[PDB]
Amino acid sequence: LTPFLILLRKTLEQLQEKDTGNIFSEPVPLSEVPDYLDHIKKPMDFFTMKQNLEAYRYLNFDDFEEDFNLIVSNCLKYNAKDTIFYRAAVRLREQGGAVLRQARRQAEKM
Ligand SMILES: Cc1nc(C)c(C(=O)Nc2nc(CN3C[C@H](C)C[C@H](C)C3)cs2)o1
Repeated sequence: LTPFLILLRKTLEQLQEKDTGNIFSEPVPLSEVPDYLDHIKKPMDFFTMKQNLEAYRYLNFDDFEEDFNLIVSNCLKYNAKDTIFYRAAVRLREQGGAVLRQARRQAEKM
């Protein structure tokens, strides 16, 4: 459905809008974080999700939400609590939560 993709697209932009520092909008730079992949099984970020979106890899809402949750859970897992990343993830989880709750309600009436 075009409206499903249209909704998914709008939702991801709302999610990106909460990341005012652009710290989740591209993959973690592995040149700067060489052990990142030692602990994180599946990295995720908003551009990768955008890529999945435009390739029709999100055919249901659950997979979209699951990748969102990875952006947040990865960041909390890897980063120590007293860091800017960890704090930003705690907040994104609450703000992202609400975005995804409203978006899922829209998908329900399709
Ligand atoms: C969600 C998350 N988990 C982790 C481990 C990280 C993480 O270390 N991100 C990093 N990004 C950069 C690059 N970045 C730095 C900014 C200050 C400016 C901007 C233009 C480029 C270096 S380290 O982010």
